Amino acid sequence: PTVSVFSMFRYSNWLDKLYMVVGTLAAIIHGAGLPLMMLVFGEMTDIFANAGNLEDLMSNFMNLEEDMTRYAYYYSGIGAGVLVAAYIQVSFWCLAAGRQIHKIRKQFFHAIMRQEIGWFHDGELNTRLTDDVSKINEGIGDKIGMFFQSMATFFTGFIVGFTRGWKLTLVILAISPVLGLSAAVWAKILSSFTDKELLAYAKAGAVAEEVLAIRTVIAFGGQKKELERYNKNLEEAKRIGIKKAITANISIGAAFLLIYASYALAFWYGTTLVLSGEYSIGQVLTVFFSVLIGAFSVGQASPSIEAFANARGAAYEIFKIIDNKPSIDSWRIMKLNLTEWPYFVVGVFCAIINGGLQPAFAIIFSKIIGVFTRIDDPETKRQNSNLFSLLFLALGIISFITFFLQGFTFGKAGEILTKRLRYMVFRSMLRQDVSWFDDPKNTTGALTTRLANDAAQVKGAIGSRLAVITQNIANLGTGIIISFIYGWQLTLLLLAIVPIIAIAGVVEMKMLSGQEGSGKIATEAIENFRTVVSLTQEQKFEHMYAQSLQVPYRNSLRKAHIFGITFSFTQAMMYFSYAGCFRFGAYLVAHKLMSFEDVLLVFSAVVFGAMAVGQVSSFAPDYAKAKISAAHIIMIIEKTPLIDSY
Amino acid sequence: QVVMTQSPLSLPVSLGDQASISCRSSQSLLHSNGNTYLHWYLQKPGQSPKLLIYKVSNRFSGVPDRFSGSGSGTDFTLKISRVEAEDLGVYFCSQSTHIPPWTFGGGTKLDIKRADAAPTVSIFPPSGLSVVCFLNNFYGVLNSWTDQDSKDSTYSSSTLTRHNSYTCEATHKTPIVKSFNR
Amino acid sequence: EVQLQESGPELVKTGASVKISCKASGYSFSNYYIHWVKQSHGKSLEWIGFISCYNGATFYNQKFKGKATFTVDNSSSTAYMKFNSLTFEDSAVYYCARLPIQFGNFYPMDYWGQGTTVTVSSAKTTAPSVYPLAPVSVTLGCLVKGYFPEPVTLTWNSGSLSSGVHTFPAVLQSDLYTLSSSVTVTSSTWPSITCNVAHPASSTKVDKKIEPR
Ligand SMILES: COc1cc2c(cc1OC)CN(CCc1ccc(NC(=O)c3cccc4c(=O)c5cccc(OC)c5[nH]c34)cc1)CC2
Ligand SMILES: COc1cc2c(cc1OC)CN(CCc1ccc(NC(=O)c3cccc4c(=O)c5cccc(OC)c5[nH]c34)cc1)CC2
Ligand SMILES: COc1cc2c(cc1OC)CN(CCc1ccc(NC(=O)c3cccc4c(=O)c5cccc(OC)c5[nH]c34)cc1)CC2
Ligand SMILES: CC(C)CCC[C@@H](C)[C@H]1CC[C@H]2[C@@H]3CC=C4C[C@@H](O)CC[C@]4(C)[C@H]3CC[C@]12C
Ligand SMILES: CC(C)CCC[C@@H](C)[C@H]1CC[C@H]2[C@@H]3CC=C4C[C@@H](O)CC[C@]4(C)[C@H]3CC[C@]12C
Ligand SMILES: CC(C)CCC[C@@H](C)[C@H]1CC[C@H]2[C@@H]3CC=C4C[C@@H](O)CC[C@]4(C)[C@H]3CC[C@]12C
Ligand SMILES: CC(C)CCC[C@@H](C)[C@H]1CC[C@H]2[C@@H]3CC=C4C[C@@H](O)CC[C@]4(C)[C@H]3CC[C@]12C
Ligand SMILES: CC(C)CCC[C@@H](C)[C@H]1CC[C@H]2[C@@H]3CC=C4C[C@@H](O)CC[C@]4(C)[C@H]3CC[C@]12C
Ligand SMILES: CC(C)CCC[C@@H](C)[C@H]1CC[C@H]2[C@@H]3CC=C4C[C@@H](O)CC[C@]4(C)[C@H]3CC[C@]12C
Ligand SMILES: CC(C)CCC[C@@H](C)[C@H]1CC[C@H]2[C@@H]3CC=C4C[C@@H](O)CC[C@]4(C)[C@H]3CC[C@]12C
Ligand SMILES: CC(C)CCC[C@@H](C)[C@H]1CC[C@H]2[C@@H]3CC=C4C[C@@H](O)CC[C@]4(C)[C@H]3CC[C@]12C
Ligand SMILES: CC(C)CCC[C@@H](C)[C@H]1CC[C@H]2[C@@H]3CC=C4C[C@@H](O)CC[C@]4(C)[C@H]3CC[C@]12C
Ligand SMILES: CC(C)CCC[C@@H](C)[C@H]1CC[C@H]2[C@@H]3CC=C4C[C@@H](O)CC[C@]4(C)[C@H]3CC[C@]12C
Ligand SMILES: CC(C)CCC[C@@H](C)[C@H]1CC[C@H]2[C@@H]3CC=C4C[C@@H](O)CC[C@]4(C)[C@H]3CC[C@]12C
Ligand SMILES: CC(C)CCC[C@@H](C)[C@H]1CC[C@H]2[C@@H]3CC=C4C[C@@H](O)CC[C@]4(C)[C@H]3CC[C@]12C
Repeated sequence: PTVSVFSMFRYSNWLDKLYMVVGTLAAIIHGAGLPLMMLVFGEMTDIFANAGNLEDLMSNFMNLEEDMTRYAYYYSGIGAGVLVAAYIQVSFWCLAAGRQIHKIRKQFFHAIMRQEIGWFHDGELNTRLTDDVSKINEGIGDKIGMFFQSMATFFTGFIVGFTRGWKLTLVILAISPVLGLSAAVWAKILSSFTDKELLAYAKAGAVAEEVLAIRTVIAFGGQKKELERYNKNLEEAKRIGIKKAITANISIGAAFLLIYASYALAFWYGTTLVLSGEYSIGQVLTVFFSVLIGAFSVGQASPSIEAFANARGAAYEIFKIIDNKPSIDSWRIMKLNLTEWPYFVVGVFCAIINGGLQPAFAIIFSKIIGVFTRIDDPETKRQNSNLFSLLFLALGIISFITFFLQGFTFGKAGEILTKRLRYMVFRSMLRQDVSWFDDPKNTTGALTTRLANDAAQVKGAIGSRLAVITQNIANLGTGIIISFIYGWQLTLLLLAIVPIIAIAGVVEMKMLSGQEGSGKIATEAIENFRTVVSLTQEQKFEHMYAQSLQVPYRNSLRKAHIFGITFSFTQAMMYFSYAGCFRFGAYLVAHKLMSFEDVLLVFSAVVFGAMAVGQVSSFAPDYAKAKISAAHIIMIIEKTPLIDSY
Repeated sequence: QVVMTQSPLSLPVSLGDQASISCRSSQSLLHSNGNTYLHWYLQKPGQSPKLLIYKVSNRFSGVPDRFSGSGSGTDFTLKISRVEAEDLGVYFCSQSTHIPPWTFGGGTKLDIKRADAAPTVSIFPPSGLSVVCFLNNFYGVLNSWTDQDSKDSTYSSSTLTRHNSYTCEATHKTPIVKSFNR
Repeated sequence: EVQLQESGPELVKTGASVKISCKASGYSFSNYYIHWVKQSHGKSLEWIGFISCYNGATFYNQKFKGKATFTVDNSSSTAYMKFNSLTFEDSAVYYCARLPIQFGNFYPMDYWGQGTTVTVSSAKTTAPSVYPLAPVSVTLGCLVKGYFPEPVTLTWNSGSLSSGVHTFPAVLQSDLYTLSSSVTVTSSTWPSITCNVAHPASSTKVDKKIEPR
């Protein structure tokens, strides 16, 4: 039961329609920016490789800087265009969604107060008002821009690949389906991770809220019975969580292995074509990166369709309600997990190995490209390219294994800790007294949210923090050390933008993820609707609601522009990094202080190392909130009652 | 600046037989990477030189197993097992180890071996002074030489442009002298 | 099917300039150097230099630096070699070869051009002088002297006497070419024949009958 496609934008005026049109135009322009950048990257790589080959030939760089000024200009132009287009897209789609959602909220409350007493259906109506409109917002908001941007990226990358090298383009097309499928599964797992963590506990949460809602339990003395009833559903939730920690991690590890195996295959075939003289290494780079990023994006834009369908489903009931025409017309924390040190040891080892996978990839990639920036025997070049393709495949296998192992070990330790903490907290609460239960800071809702959230958040201050820190160290620290060994001037230059690249990764992950007052008036009106319709305060309550929506409306309209500008700037910084790094690299290669191999190594190990650091740190939970919840859990566990009933 | 010396400037061969062309370099052609970059090309009159062998012994794609390459250091050899009619030409070697100056061999033309012969030397007084000498069919001076004829595979003139005694010595490797008075 | 097609033979004047071409087909043009080689008559091949078909970077042999210029047109995928202030010692056959950029000097010159003949001479067009030659089997022959330029299509009896003929190649004799021809016929046919020389460049046709001395 969904509304029509062109019926969900019924509350969009001419300004919202213009916003949506210009937003999808800017989204297409923004999506068509990465394949163009890969084209420019391939041309620049060809320049560097030809200069290096000629220098190695005439042994016994005079135009390199002049040629690289032009490509720095191209990089900067694409970066400024991406800045403008991404800002326009994000801001315009956010504005259109916000205005339509404001109108929908107002109309929905107006119609809710307009219903009849026989109509007034439950709780249910309140949850509808606070959740279905958020569903519509998520569906008609930035996700449409995401879908159009990724469609543009896919089509532009494949067009660039087919116009640059159709043989390699077809070879990577043959694996594009599994790449898009893995990207879609990855995005779905990331989008439905917290909802499944709630679904796993939804069974035990009912037993908790029923027992805590408690004097009967204390009187009849069934504390042990209710404790075992809770512990059974806790076992079930722990089993479901362990199954998820297995499945999600093995799927994402398979995705990583597929990415690296695509690297291996595509580079093996591309080196074959280059050694045969048909392709150049820059052409291979352009084709490979364009087609691969397009195939990944076309699968990355799969949750947008699900969000749109959920928006249609959620808007169906709201539109039916608002179209109803009634008859009448009115150390201390880590010790908690100390028994899981066998899991933590394996987790830390696998996190070290997983973090070290990015510098290893930088080394292998730089070496396989530097094979073609120098002259050598054909057989030697072929053997080196084969060895580096096999090394790419080994990187993929190690990535799969260690990613799955780290994820599973840390998730199992977290599930064990969560079950244990929930059990001890429920036991200590059942051991407490009615004098403790009467304390209005110990409300039933507060206790249930302590059991549901705080116990599940303590693991964020131990396993999650440890894994994130270990991975980010083993990645970026080793990358920076190797970059200082190989090219210290380029490393010193790129260290100035390392924080901005990490912040760009964080902001982009938050952007893909999608991360009071008016609710009070609404719930009071819905609860006391009999008295409201008796005193005929429908219009006055509508007025109070509309005035309580004003500050959130203005905050949303401002946050639209703020997040648009910050996202656009963080995106354009990734484009400007190319220009800066490779201009300085052209200088250093022309002045014989470094080679293009080392330039590529420093680039891949520093810029993309920081990007991966940001992408990983986007998954780290709030450490302060985790420690506060751990303190809460610990005090409730160690609380001893006065009138002991145990 | 390696000077490549091809040992036989001309090599008379016969159909269905083995031919060997030698190449000597003034310097060791072995590279630091353990490879020797000596290549053998065949050049036919009016056509592009065709690559036969590269890196001493490796046969180029399409070259029949008739051609083989051997040797090392400063001594290399190209061998043709059964000289066919499509093998007559100029075989020249080329080194690629020591560059910038790519250097090539002098070349080796494959003549067709037949029985020995003697020229039919004749003279002609002028008919401007110019005495000509026609030395046909053999196996101010100006000389010309015809190529190996396709029928009998034999070579065939001199021109000089006073004294009455005007002779012409034909000191062939098999002398003959013809005289004439005005 | 890799092909390097070169321009036709060109006869130029001394001190002038001329540009020969090498058009590539059947492969990726921008992935190779085009090397130029010079072959004089009775001499081994000599490397002039190379050009990069990707950007146009040149390298010249120190002997030819200044008197030769390499250029490339990537649109038509052709290479050009231009001379400057030509001289007699420049008359030779010039070949173009391709070399993979990835393996410089670690890989042979796999494909060559068919060659461009460049004849440098300051002399102008001249009329061939035909001179019979008879003795004092019978051997006869008419010699062509002092003609320019190539060629002259000498023939015996307008083709009806094609057996026993030996037309030696023309040789330069002080800026003018000289050619000879021989014919050996049984003692019964002579003095009981006529040689025809045709110089198309000067549009001359001379028929001469051999007479006994
Ligand atoms: C919203 O979903 C999830 C949320 C959380 C977790 C897993 C989820 O989904 C599976 C793990 N928790 C426990 C802490 C924790 C341990 C280890 C990691 N290290 C990883 O490498 C990782 C692990 C899971 C997923 C991903 C990615 O998707 C991912 C995407 C792009 C790039 C990446 O790195 C370069 C990525 N790296 C990871 C992260 C975090 C925290 C919260
Ligand atoms: C070594 O070479 C390479 C290596 C790699 C790549 C390319 C390479 O070479 C070109 C590409 N990387 C690519 C990583 C990679 C994968 C997938 C994504 N999607 C999302 O985050 C995502 C998409 C859609 C919807 C959502 C959500 O609703 C959502 C909701 C909550 C939380 C989330 O998350 C924290 C969410 N997230 C998403 C991003 C990044 C992998 C490594
Ligand atoms: C202007 O540049 C960029 C702009 C943007 C992104 C990436 C850019 O740069 C490639 C990410 N987009 C979002 C989709 C997206 C996500 C992640 C990726 N992961 C990788 O590509 C990647 C991952 C890990 C290691 C490496 C390397 O060691 C590496 C070395 C050399 C060259 C590379 O790539 C040309 C490399 N790549 C990577 C790509 C695409 C938003 C904007
Ligand atoms: C890069 C280029 C193409 C972007 C062009 C965007 C243009 C068409 C947009 C951007 C912001 C828009 C304005 C935003 C707000 C208002 C106020 C409203 O009461 C009248 C329309 C008006 C004044 C809009 C007119 C159109 C507008 C100026
Ligand atoms: C919203 C807009 C940007 C979408 C249109 C994308 C345009 C700008 C893209 C898509 C395909 C691209 C072309 C793909 C391949 C080539 C061949 C290359 O040798 C020169 C650039 C050129 C000719 C590209 C120019 C830019 C291009 C035409
Ligand atoms: C968002 C975009 C459109 C902003 C403007 C970017 C412009 C300046 C960029 C984008 C793509 C670029 C082209 C990409 C590739 C090539 C091929 C190369 O052999 C010559 C330069 C050329 C032709 C570039 C010229 C500059 C270019 C057109
Ligand atoms: C249907 C699934 C299994 C494959 C889909 C992609 C197919 C159609 C693609 C992928 C790889 C492609 C091949 C890649 C390379 C070559 C060599 C070329 O000289 C002729 C075409 C040929 C032989 C291609 C034919 C089409 C091809 C087989
Ligand atoms: C099963 C799915 C996921 C992947 C399928 C990949 C297939 C289509 C790939 C993997 C290996 C590829 C082959 C690798 C090498 C060559 C040799 C080349 O001269 C022609 C193309 C050819 C023959 C490729 C054709 C396409 C190929 C068979
Ligand atoms: C892209 C996904 C779907 C499949 C990738 C796996 C296949 C196609 C790839 C991955 C690694 C590749 C191998 C890497 C190295 C070598 C050694 C070389 O001496 C021969 C080819 C060979 C043996 C490659 C064959 C193709 C290969 C096995
Ligand atoms: C895990 C953290 C702490 C350290 C990571 C170190 C990694 C990046 C280093 C350590 C040793 C390195 C290897 C050492 C030697 C070789 C052989 C060479 O022909 C290809 C690269 C390769 C295979 C290196 C790849 C990168 C490598 C594996
Ligand atoms: C060359 C050597 C010295 C480089 C060392 C880099 C170190 C200091 C960097 C690399 C990765 C970084 C971490 C990355 C992510 C996070 C999570 C965030 O919520 C708090 C900071 C924290 C924990 C960072 C602390 C500093 C850190 C550990
Ligand atoms: C993280 C940052 C702040 C660390 C400090 C270094 C920063 C400021 C960068 C910015 C500009 C850089 C300089 C730019 C150019 C040169 C000239 C070169 O021949 C040696 C390195 C040197 C001298 C660089 C040293 C590092 C440098 C000073
Ligand atoms: C010079 C060396 C140490 C590198 C510089 C340190 C960089 C990589 C560190 C220092 C502070 C770090 C940030 C600290 C806090 C956060 C907030 C978190 O929600 C996402 C990660 C993010 C945004 C971190 C990204 C990485 C970061 C910027
Ligand atoms: C203010 C926001 C939008 C951008 C901030 C960074 C800007 C100012 C930086 C990032 C990278 C920089 C470019 C890096 C390299 C070069 C090449 C040089 O030969 C001329 C300047 C030029 C082209 C720089 C211009 C300024 C630039 C574009
Ligand atoms: C501000 C940083 C973080 C990002 C942008 C860096 C830009 C502005 C830097 C990076 C490399 C730099 C170039 C490195 C070397 C030279 C050669 C010198 O003879 C003139 C300046 C010039 C041409 C620099 C200009 C500025 C430059 C392009």
